[PDB]
Amino acid sequence: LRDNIQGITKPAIRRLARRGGVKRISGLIYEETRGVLKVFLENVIRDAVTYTEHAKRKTVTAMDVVYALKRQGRTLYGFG
Amino acid sequence: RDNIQGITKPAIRRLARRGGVKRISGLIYEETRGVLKVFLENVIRDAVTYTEHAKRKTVTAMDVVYALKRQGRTLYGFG
Amino acid sequence: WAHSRAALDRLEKLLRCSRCTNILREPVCLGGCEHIFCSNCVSDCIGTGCPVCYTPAWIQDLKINRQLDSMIQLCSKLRNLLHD
Amino acid sequence: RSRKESYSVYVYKVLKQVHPDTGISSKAMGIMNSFVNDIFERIAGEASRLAHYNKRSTITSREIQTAVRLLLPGELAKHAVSEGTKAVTKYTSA
Amino acid sequence: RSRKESYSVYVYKVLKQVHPDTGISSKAMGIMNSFVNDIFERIAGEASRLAHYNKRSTITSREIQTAVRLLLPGELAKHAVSEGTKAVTKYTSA
Amino acid sequence: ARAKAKTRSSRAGLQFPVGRVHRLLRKGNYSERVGAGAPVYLAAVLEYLTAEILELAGNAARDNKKTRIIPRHLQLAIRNDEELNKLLGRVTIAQGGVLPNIQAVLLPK
Amino acid sequence: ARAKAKTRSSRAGLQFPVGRVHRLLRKGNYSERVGAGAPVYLAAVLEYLTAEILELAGNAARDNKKTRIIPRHLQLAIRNDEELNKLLGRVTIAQGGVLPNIQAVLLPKK
Amino acid sequence: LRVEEVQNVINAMQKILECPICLELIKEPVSTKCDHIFCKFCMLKLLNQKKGPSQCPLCKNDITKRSLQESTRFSQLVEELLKIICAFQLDT
Amino acid sequence: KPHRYRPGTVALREIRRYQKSTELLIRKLPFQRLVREIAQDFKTDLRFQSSAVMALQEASEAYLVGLFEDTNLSAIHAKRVTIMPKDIQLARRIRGER
Amino acid sequence: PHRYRPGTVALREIRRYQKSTELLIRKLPFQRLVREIAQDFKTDLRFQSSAVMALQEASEAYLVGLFEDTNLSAIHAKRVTIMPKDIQLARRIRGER
Amino acid sequence: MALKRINKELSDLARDPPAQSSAGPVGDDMFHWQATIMGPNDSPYQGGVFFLTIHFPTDYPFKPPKVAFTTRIYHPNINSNGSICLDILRSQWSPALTISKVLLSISSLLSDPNPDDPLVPEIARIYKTDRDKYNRISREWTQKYAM
DNA sequence: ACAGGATGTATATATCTGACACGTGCCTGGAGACTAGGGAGTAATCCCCTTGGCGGTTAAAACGCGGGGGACAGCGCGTACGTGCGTTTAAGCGGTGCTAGAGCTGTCTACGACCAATTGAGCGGCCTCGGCACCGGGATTCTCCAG
DNA sequence: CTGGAGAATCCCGGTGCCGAGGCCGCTCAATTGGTCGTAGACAGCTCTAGCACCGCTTAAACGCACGTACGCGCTGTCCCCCGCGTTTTAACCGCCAAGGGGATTACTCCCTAGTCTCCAGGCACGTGTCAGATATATACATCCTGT
Ligand SMILES: [Zn+2]
Ligand SMILES: [Zn+2]
Repeated sequence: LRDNIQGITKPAIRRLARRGGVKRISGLIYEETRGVLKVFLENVIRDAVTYTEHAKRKTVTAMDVVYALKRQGRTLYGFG
Repeated sequence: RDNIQGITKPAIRRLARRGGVKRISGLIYEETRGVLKVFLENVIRDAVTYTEHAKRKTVTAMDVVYALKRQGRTLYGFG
Repeated sequence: WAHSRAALDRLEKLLRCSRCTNILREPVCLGGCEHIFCSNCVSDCIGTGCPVCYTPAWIQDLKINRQLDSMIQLCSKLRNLLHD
Repeated sequence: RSRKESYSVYVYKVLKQVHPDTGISSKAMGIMNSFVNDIFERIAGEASRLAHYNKRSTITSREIQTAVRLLLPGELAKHAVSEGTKAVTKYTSA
Repeated sequence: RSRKESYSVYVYKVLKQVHPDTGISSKAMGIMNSFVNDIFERIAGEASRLAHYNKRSTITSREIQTAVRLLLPGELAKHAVSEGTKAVTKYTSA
Repeated sequence: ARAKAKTRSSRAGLQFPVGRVHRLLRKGNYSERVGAGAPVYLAAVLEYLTAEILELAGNAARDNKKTRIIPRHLQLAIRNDEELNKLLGRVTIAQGGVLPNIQAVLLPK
Repeated sequence: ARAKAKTRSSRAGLQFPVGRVHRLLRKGNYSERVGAGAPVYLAAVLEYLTAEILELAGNAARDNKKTRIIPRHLQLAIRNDEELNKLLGRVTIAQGGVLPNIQAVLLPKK
Repeated sequence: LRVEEVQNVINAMQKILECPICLELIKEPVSTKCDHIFCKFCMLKLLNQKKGPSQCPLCKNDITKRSLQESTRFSQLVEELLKIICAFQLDT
Repeated sequence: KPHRYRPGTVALREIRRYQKSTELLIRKLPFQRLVREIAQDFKTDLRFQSSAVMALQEASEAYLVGLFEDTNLSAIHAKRVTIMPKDIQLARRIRGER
Repeated sequence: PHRYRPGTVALREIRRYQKSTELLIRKLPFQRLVREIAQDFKTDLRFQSSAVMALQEASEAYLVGLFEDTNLSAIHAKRVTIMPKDIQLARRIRGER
Repeated sequence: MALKRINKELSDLARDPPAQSSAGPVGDDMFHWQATIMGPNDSPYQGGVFFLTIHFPTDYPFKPPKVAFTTRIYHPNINSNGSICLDILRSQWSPALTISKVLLSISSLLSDPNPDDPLVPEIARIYKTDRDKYNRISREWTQKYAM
């Protein structure tokens, strides 16, 4: 499983930014947005997998995901 | 009152210099002291509500440390 | 011409597999744990951080032992030239 | 067949008591349960620190109201203290 | 005349073991003690939670190691877990 | 033959469970003992908070000509009432979205 | 007449008090029971942390030609070590000061 | 017989095990995850001439100081192979 | 004669369109593929729940929309309406992610 | 007579203050400030010297952090002069408003 | 530490001399070295040998040495003073660099001048706009400067 | 670019001094030995849900082309703030004095943990219908180009 | 600055559905009734430390001139980003199939709480001496205006 970081399409990034309400977007934004979104992923799943493996199970629950979000000060509602 | 003016203009200037600031406009001093006082009643309101819950009439440094701890501003050097 | 055999013997003693105890198969040391076993020794043991040390594999990328592979192949040539 | 706990019945009762003719979604019910939980651990953890700081070993109404005053900002704290004190007084009256 | 506990003697032994010719100021020693207390509180809180969520009741080495792994950044965690594990192993060996 | 079982929630005139909160506190590893009035006070505080949240959500939902409260209404209510916005400024709501606002500079003139 | 009492810290080759850590764990309202190896592991982790901090502070003080550690050396060490900085980026030190750094545009053209 | 290329291969080993940054025989290995080899103290002069994150010496960037580990796989072999080479010089 | 709006009016209308609803904006299959590729660097052959990947999503677009909200104000403070890569790095340094 | 052009005394005093550790706020006016900020919650409080020093240290650390962030904003805005727009921008980005 | 590092650098090159180029000390001072470099094959400098001096820093190899041509060379990145603008000599300096290797980098720069970072802007115009007569200018200089 | 004058600025020696490192006495918290009890680790089993694949739809994505708005470099102007000097003022230190409130010990009783017996409240499961999501069509409105 | 054209947007009505809402066990987690050991409230003594005040110093604060360098407004540009038609691709939905791993219960036993006894390692309190603060005299690096 390789080469899907470009799977975050340009229109998807534009739509995300426009949900935040930006008018005009430069062409040099997409790569570092990929990078920061990346960094957020290895910041969350790194803790999530540790949570799972501590319980000695190989399936990652939504409970552990929201657990990792909570421990980073960005708690999530809607999953328990 | 008038104790908010106690933080004199050179004090703000030297705080900015420690912050790495090159120059200060004339419209900065009345805003820095407002931010300062807002922070002060943000912290003191927790310190005093710790002290009154402790049945104490004085404000201890430990209560202040606890008040900073809850606001993500933990302090080292006071226990 | 006589100490050569002792030298070679010490060589495999310091390089051979401790699990297999024969010719290595792309062995890789995960790090601080002293594992000289082949990669196939741990190819199915991946998990629990280590076969023995139980230290989690922080080096997710394969830290290839290029120098150690060089050393083992030079050991092979010294073996070949020694045993004419 | 395990038995699972939630606050759904109580949240639904409060919703029907406030707005008698308003529905609720399952996702909204889960969000409400998560919110009431998060508030519960916040208050309980703060009360634990208040109890431990004063070298106390019992969590009473005083520590809980102190924690409520710490966390609830301004107006909600003023309302919450009043409603909680009313409930405690009525409970003691029975 | 109340007796209060601190970590100053142990911090001093560690200093005289790492740099045998260095001293500590009183303010610096207090800062070090406060730092050690903060780290102890973080680790203990994380380990207690990890025990709680999995319906566990005992604070063992595994979940405190896990708490260290989540809290300590990068190879700080890698060195700390290894040094804790060797200490526990040698404690158990005797 | 002892007496009719009366819930402590009915004793305090509340809908939130009191014994359940007491059990959670006593198994929550906060102290080895818990005062009697602490769960009663906490249940009232939780009831008031959820009542405020629900009434704001219902007002927002009836504004949107719907009878069921969805996470969009909850997000709108929380981010519209500044007090709850300050209370819950570090939590994101699933399918909550964002509130429609545009900076005045972006608007054409 | 039973045996010579050996400290658990000396059993594991540590200077931090294992017994004190165990007492704090059992009286810290964390769980109703605590394992035996938990305080031993915790003491070793804390010892590693304080040893790294102390050696960095000593390096800084010797670079400042002092034999006593003041909070300035601790501040400089933890803020110069990149990972210790993020671990302790949210803490404030009394009498610690800030780090010497000047923005590129602010210094003269030269 | 075949002695000359024996010493050529000996030079090959000693080149592969020489301090790439320092040209000093590494008495005991000190390796990073980049698997580079130091003869000690090269890293400390690296961290003295600058006050920031370290840069990988031979490779591009794989070190931030104290990320090395006490690799002892060649520590025993250094003096060993030295003994064989000196004895073999004496032997022949 | 083909009809074309001036650049910006459709931008504002699609600001309004996406600031009123809550549909997921990132495509689910590539998102979960990327998430699985991120996870495979830690443990092999891990299994994920649909709820877990959905929660990771919900976190993902929330963080991105917050970052874009910050950088938009950063750009307008820069006396311009087009966001640039320097703006988001300034926003991420001010908040304290670097 | 000698006259330093504007820009060098500022740099030298930045250098002087960035290695200093003493508190930049005078003790007495700050104590008078905190004693009147705290009097609106409860009457006639008492304060310890350690407590007032902790308040002074914490507030000065918060102010120097805010100033370095707003200076970052000032360079980003292609300026070198601090203006309250940068203060407000930093306050809002850090989530304090 | 700097002095010993110099000793092994000259020692191995003594047993393994470079094919065309050469270098060595000009006295007891190990910090000052002179080198003779010949023009790269099939290049405008072919046939000429350029002379340059090396100034080891006090903390070598931790800092790049000061090296400039004593023989004038026509180059978009080299001035009449012999000063050389080379990337490895300024920013990506690394103790792992050795005199033998860096000299080959010079040869490559002789075969591949970098007009993008010129030291003499006019010569950079010569190289990019018409490489052909730039060779003609470079080659005639070698006869009068490098020979 | 260079140079001398001037303003800071790093360095060394001498001298005071109080904070620290050590030493001593003492006690309570840690250690050793013993006991009992339940937390959970392992084994066996069941099945919900993850994974994988296949096939048809089409909506979103990639690509491109024209074209216009704005990011940017430049310039000029004007007010505003760094730099300096003369004139205060109150911080700072010290020294003294007073006493309120923190901190400790000793009682004593309400009160919460704990256990046993009981019962009803909320949850799992299992229906059931209308709020709504959708499709379709008609009325409303805002931007844009031309006038 | 004032009007039509178009395009998106808004508003209204008919339709099917599945998720919100409601009802029936029932089981366990809530209740009620005693009992006991104890932690917190309460009283009393105290003395450390916080508050208040008076006098001498002077560093720092404050006020005013100045002139210069930076904030800021106006101008030109070109190029980079946006609106839109077109082709493609893989998302997306639906269905099906195998099974691995998550989710239970049994049962044991081995680890850990609790308790009593003993003592020494760590804490309270003197205690002198050397690292460090400060003064003063330098050498020395760097700005700044003139050339
Ligand atoms: Zn093997
Ligand atoms: Zn070396």
